[PDB]
Amino acid sequence: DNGSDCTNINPFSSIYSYSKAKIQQSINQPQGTIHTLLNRNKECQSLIILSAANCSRMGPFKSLGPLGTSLPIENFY
Amino acid sequence: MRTEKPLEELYNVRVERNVTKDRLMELGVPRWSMWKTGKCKLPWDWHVDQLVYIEEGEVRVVPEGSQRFMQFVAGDLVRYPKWFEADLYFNDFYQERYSFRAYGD
Amino acid sequence: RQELEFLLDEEHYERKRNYRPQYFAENFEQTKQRRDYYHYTPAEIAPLWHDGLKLLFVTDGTLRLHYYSPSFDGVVVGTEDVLITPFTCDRTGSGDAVVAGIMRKLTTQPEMYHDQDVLERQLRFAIAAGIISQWTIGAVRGFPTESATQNLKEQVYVPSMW
Amino acid sequence: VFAYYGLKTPPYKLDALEPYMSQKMLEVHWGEHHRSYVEALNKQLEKNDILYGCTMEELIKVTYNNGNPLPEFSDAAQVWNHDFFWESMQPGGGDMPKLGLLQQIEKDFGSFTNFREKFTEAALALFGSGWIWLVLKREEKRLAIVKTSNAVNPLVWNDIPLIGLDLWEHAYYLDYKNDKAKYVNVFMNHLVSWDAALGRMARAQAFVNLGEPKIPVA
Amino acid sequence: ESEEEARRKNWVDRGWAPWEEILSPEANFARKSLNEGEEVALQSPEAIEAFKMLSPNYRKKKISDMGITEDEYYAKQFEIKGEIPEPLSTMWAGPLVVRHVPPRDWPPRGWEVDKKELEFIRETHKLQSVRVDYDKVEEMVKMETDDMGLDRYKMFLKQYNEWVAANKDRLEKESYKYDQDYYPGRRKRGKDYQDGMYELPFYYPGQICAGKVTAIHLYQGAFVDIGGVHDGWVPIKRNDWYWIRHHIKVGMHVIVEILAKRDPYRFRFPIEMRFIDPNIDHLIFNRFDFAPIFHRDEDTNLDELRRDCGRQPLPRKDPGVKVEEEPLLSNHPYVDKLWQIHNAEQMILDDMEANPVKYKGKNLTELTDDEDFDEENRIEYSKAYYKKALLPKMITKVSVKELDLEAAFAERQHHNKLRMEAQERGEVYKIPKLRRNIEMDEYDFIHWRRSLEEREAMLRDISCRRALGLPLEEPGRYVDPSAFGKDQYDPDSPLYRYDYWGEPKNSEKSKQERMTDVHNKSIVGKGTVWYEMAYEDAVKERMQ
Ligand SMILES: [Fe+3]
Repeated sequence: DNGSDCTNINPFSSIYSYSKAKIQQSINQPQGTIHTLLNRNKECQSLIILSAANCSRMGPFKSLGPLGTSLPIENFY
Repeated sequence: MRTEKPLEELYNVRVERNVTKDRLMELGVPRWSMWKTGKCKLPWDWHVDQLVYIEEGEVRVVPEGSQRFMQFVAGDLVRYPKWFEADLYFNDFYQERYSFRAYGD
Repeated sequence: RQELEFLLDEEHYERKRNYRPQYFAENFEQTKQRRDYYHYTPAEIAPLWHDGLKLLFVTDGTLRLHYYSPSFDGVVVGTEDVLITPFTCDRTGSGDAVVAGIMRKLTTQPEMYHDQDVLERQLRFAIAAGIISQWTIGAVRGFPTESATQNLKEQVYVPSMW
Repeated sequence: VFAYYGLKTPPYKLDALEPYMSQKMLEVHWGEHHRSYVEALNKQLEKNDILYGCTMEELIKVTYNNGNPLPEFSDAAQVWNHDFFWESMQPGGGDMPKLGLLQQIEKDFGSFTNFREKFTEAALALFGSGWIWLVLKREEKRLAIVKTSNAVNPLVWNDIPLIGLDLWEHAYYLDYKNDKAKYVNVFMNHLVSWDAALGRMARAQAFVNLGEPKIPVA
Repeated sequence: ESEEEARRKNWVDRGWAPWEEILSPEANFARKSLNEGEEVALQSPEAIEAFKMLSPNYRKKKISDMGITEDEYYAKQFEIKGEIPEPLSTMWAGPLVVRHVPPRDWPPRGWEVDKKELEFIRETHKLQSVRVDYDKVEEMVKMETDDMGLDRYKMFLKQYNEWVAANKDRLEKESYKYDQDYYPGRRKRGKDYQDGMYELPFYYPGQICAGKVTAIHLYQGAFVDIGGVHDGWVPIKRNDWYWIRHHIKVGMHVIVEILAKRDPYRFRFPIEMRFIDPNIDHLIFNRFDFAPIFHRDEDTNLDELRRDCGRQPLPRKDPGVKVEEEPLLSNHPYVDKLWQIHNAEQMILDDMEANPVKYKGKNLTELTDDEDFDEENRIEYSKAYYKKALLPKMITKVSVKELDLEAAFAERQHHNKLRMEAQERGEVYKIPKLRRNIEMDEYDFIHWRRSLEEREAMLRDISCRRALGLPLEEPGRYVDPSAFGKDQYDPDSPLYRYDYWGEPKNSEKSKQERMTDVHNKSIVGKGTVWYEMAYEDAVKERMQ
């Protein structure tokens, strides 16, 4: 009767290969940056999901590269 | 992803393919134990190392909660790590030569 | 709208209406997560234009009426308040009233071709007619009159609109 | 083929510590014991190219593998370990710490005499070969004295080391046959380097802040 | 506690910071007017000033009274109050002597090059162990060029140039496929990509690089452009930007040191660096414990993600049992698969012996029982079986393709011929064992020997690890004995279950009655049991 166990699909069958495309990219997740709480560190730590619905952007508002690697120094003192 | 991170090194399962017999007799492969099984499923949790020298068939190892497996042809020497939780899926006749080794050789 | 998308491209617009910004909201109005009333640019309708064409209407249906002329574009806003009468709540004929209102205003007002404000003030009439035509079971049974549509236009919009 | 292929000669000469550690003994420890380690580390890195392109501090942690060390962990750890040791000793002697390190020792271990007592106790309490370390814990922001196994270094627990001693016998057998407490006392009295420890603590202060913030009045 | 102590605590743990909070005039008047009272005359000077500043002409006259431009007032609105720190100075320790060394991890996974060139390139790693005396450096300064030896480095460059021209399009396609929106730290694409940018393999931890600050995030940190396709990240948390913002500004040319390089697929910021020229190591108190990662849709197993990123394992409940103080395992997985086919072969042989008409006319070597056998439909479960009680049932479609009836036929035809003559001899014959049972016993024996060898190795492994100071159990998995908590506990003492109150030992449901009924029906009599022993003891007494 239990059918929710999709993970029990034999990898040798074509159904396992078809499930990769049948199951689209999961978007049920809140899709945001996980922002931890420093104040809630002592108690049960909670999480704030910052996403596009909480942040906005203000449009108008109106050489370079590696030099080298330091060599070891003889006079470590 | 174009995976350049295989499960043989993600999980520390060192596999030597097409091993030469001189190193085998140097380790002591023929003077080991035996294990035979057909088509079965063996959930096993490791407590020590295990040098498996497969002899006859094929074994597909599936770690816990994973959907990708690693395949071992009949000519490989596999070293299963400690604290490994997997599900060995067998399909046909299988024989091996194992020797559990503690910390050190 | 569905016909225009089916003619131009269906999957393209279906993917555009599901852009899903992940880091920030660029337009500063996508944070509210409202419906997508996409105004098609005049370059997207270019493969459908010709010399003899005078006006075009996208007609989302009692909500938005995108009008395209060879000199200007625009959009009018609607109401869609069919939930005020749940027991009748029949929208069998709604585009017919809009087309009738557009034809009436075109036959009466000749300035709708070379003016943008007049065009909006006249399309609000068709919008009001289509809104009234959804509160009666049956298309021929619930077609409104001119006085009722003008009353709805004066009661919904602000005096500066009409 | 080989990275880290260098004995990394100590800052001082092999005869700089002659009154306390004979020039022969140093020659053996550095010349033979250490050199060998490097050679084997190069031979092991030639085989595995994935672990070749990794820094020392990262190679040690990736070869420790959280309790189940890879076959090349012991060797690389030793090479690093030895390097730290040579530099953890200076020509002349070490009398007392300086401005910052002495204050931190007084704050953590109470006093410098208690610190020396605990260091000697931890050095003599170790059994077998191993190393003793004076490290700086990140999450705790304090100095601690940890004793480890044969080749394990405090880099496996994300702790910055400052001073280390080799308790492996190879180090002391030639001049101090079996008086290991003597060897410790000599290393703590006339062979400890506090300038190097202070410099390493200054370097570590870029990763762990030892101080109090400036709180505005608002 | 005291106000000062409280503010200190907040700064240390919660992260309070007295920000500017730029306000409107209408609000400034509200904040500076509600302090006096209500419908009362405004006596404070700042309240009267805020009341007068509610008129636009008053503000446009006051801005001209002090002689400030229209933009000057708007710039002065967004001004940082409080004590401003002193301008920091750059005190260089000593000469900087460097040397261009190719990265140790230059060849990516999947790119094959000639071995001799890679050997000559890697040869330079040996020369890095030599020491240089910094003080005498000035003495050996040579201004004449065209004498420097950089063949190795040049060789690296040659290889690099090839690799970028080989894989630029592939990297750009992957960036467009896996990354949707651009963010500081991702691959520069589209109009932001100019030819000549150093790609990610070029860099390596330990290199000092000069760049400019192009982004400043409150929660993440600063972002420095080092002239490459991927930006650099300096971790600065939320609360430190109250003092660091006076020393780090967008567009400032800074000198940084790369300390780690990571994979851009998993990690958000592949290059993390520290500041050298604007040394601010005395103002960073909050730090990142683990590098940020991407929780994508492809990774479904959390263990693979944990092993790829390098974080601790997922904690589990702490088992009270010991791995050494527990019995062995003596059950082989093939036992069931061999038992079922053995019973099937026995039943088929019995059915063929019962009805010889069906067995006649067909060769016993090959018997085609069913030609519609399917491996996919071999497992059939039907819960409709209610012959004795409502319970589920399963059906197994055994295939006769692998049934070894060859030896079974001979064994049965040899055993029945002897049991019949034993019955005729006035004796009862009980067959001790069969070949299939012997094979199952051999499988059980080899599995038991495997388990015995495993525990024999474990008994030595525990000892040595304990002796040398190594963890016996994986650190980070069984750390919490019962920190995970508040679960209903069956036990009464936790109070998650009832305990007698005023002698309330009564228990809801838990009817022993239903059980009593099945016992009572069969054996109602409350007689005293005479013989009582286990089934194994019964077999022992029977065989004895
Ligand atoms: Fe040593």
